[PDB]
Amino acid sequence: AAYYQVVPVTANVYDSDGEKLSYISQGSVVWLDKDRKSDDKRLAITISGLSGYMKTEDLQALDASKDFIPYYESDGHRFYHYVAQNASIPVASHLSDMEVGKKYYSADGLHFDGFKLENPFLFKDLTEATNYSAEELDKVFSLLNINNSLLENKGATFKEAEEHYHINALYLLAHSALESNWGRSKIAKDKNNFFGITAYDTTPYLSAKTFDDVDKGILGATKWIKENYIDRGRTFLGNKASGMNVEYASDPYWGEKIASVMMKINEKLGGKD
Ligand SMILES: CC(=O)N[C@@H]1[C@@H](O)[C@H](O[C@@H]2O[C@H](CO)[C@@H](O[C@@H]3O[C@H](CO)[C@@H](O[C@@H]4O[C@H](CO)[C@@H](O)[C@H](O)[C@H]4NC(C)=O)[C@H](O)[C@H]3NC(C)=O)[C@H](O)[C@H]2NC(C)=O)[C@@H](CO)O[C@H]1O
Ligand SMILES: [Ca+2]
Repeated sequence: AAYYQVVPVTANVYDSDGEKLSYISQGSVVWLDKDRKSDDKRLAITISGLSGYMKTEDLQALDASKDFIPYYESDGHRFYHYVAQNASIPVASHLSDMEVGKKYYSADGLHFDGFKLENPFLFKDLTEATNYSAEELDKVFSLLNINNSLLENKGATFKEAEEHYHINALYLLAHSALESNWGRSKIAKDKNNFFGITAYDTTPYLSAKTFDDVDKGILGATKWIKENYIDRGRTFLGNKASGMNVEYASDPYWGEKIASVMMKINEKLGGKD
């Protein structure tokens, strides 16, 4: 088979030494890499920029003519990644090399057979500040029809977090938008937790971390991302080969999803970044 799907809740990706490189989510589709040796026990695969090996035990072969395989498609304005059969995200502007409504396939979302994608927000250094002011960030809620968000009118807190921790506020808004449904998930509302941060406050089971109010949620999560990711050499969103996506999320397209929200916000606010 050319394509395999991840069966367990997560599965590891290994190098040729058997060292763990990363982990990917249930349902993720990986490509067989025909330039490297596979055997009965491990397949040479590629996913989201990462070339490595996976245990056959963790995979199911697909038939691309009846099973969903992720693909990319242009509507003539933007290029969309179908990350699931019923869900697409805009990743880039249309290029004249793209045929409208043709499905295109890629192991990294940058290299295609007839064109090359720039995904600049996917690789942007997150320690550089956004050119958007607090008042401009606050406008995004009306421009994208985001109702009932706990992050409404918190642009000033995102820009404070950026000033103090040296982390891009557009990234902070986009990450909280993707991770918490714009501060509307149950964990956002219960716990002012907009970035998916977990903690054992000694409390036996792993749970979402509690923050005392919306502002302390934004500032506290920024501190946690600075200390756990930025300060440890994860300084861009990236994919399964490099950046925050290697460790932050099993979803191979978490970084692409956040970059897509940054692209949409930047377009709505006049393209200053
Ligand atoms: C098509 C589209 O745009 N879909 C959107 C959804 O993606 C989105 O729902 C959110 O989806 C993300 C994944 O993209 C999901 O992220 C989970 O976040 C947790 C952290 O809270 C990660 O936990 C990691 O677990 C591993 C162990 O497996 C740990 O080692 C690691 O330390 C953990 N990370 C941290 C920081 O603690 C999960 O791996 C990760 N899950 C996946 C599958 O990647 C969010 O939880 C989703 N949020 C929801 C559902 O509210 C949705 C909502 O905005 O919008 C869709 O549009
Ligand atoms: Ca190694």
